[PDB]
Amino acid sequence: PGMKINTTGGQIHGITQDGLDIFLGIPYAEPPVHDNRFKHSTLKTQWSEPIDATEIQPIPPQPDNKLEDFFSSQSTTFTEHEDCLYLNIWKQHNDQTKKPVIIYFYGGSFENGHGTAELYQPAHLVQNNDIIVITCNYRLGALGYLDWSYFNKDFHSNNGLSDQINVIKWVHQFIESFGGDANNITLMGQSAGSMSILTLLKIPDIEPYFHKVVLLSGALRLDTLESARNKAQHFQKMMLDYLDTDDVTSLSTNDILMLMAKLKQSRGPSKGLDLIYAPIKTDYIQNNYPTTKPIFACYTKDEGDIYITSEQKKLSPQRFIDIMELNDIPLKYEDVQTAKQQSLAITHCYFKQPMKQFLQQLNIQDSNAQLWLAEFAWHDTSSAHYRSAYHILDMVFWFGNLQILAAHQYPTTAHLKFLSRQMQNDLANFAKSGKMPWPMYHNERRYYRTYQ
Repeated sequence: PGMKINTTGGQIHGITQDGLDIFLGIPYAEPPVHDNRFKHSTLKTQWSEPIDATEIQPIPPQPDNKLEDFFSSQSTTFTEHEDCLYLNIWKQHNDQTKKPVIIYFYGGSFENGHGTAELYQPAHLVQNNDIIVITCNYRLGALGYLDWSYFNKDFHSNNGLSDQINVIKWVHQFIESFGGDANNITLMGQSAGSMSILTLLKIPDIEPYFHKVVLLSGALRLDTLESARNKAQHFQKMMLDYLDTDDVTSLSTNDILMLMAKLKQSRGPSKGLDLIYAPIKTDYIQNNYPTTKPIFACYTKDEGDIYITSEQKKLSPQRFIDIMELNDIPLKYEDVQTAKQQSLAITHCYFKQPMKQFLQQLNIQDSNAQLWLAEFAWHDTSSAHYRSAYHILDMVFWFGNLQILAAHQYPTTAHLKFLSRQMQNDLANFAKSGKMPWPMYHNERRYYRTYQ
């Protein structure tokens, strides 16, 4: 049952099951604890004992993900410790080499998410396509994206973003030992995972380590250094007010989680649209994107509907406007009264139009750019829980985790199995060939695939 992989760093022990080699909880970087707490992570390239890759390892400390239960099909509890920099690898058990590699970055407002969530476990996808799929944890929350240098000149902002760099460098260094093609790395991301890839594209150090990107339902809204400073300022106020210290190093993990919860409570509700924690624009992030990599972008047809699920659960009109303003979306009071108005405004201003503009500018910048757009539009209005094509829902299909719908009174049907299986194939074939089976997106026709 055990499966041994030899690297230049040492051995790695996963499991062989049901035609797959599965490796869980590979530490890719030093644990960001003790003297490494609050700093950019250090890549792990050497271990003096074999790495036991048979168990899920801890996930970044985080508030309760209200949406995790919805996007899973059974009761689970994951351990959360600051020692959480782990990645997981799914691959077919055979002797083929130079396999296309997909690294997945989850979303979750840079607050929750983890590489071992049911929604991101790609077993069904690797079962039907001989690719290598990797998920990971990156630091989240204050611990990931507070500007800690506000408190200490040896501490860093953008820590979670440094963690994502180290996932790519580790794959670059070792994935060939698993049959992967280190010359053919696809980064795939959803929401904040998509925003993270948009950011890695503009970091020249890391940019040449990957070769294709898949962007689901996300655009780039980097925080500014001055905004991060003010949020660090208010974090220090929560520190003083509730705990009576200014020593961040004395803070316990639970202390930071409580302080973040106060900070969000004082900024007001946002349904995750207020990016309290986010990558910050710095000197090593450049202004413009490269165009050498094939890009597949996708949004869902009714993004907003999972942000604004009912007239009773909408945001207050003036709060909503404030949110969208911190996201450079100007809107008026009369146009955001109703649930339906806010859902649509999220769908159009927060996702559709920014992504369209990202693709159009890349075309203008480069005549040979390889871009595809898709709209995920599956839904069933007669259902209880899948009434429109909202944010995140397409990931159920991309990874073939249809069991999630069946746990929420939508049984699997022939159409669902076919549509998901096609999407899996489109995704895996994109990783292989850099092309989609429909016309490229160009600025005159704006062709897109509508999945349903």
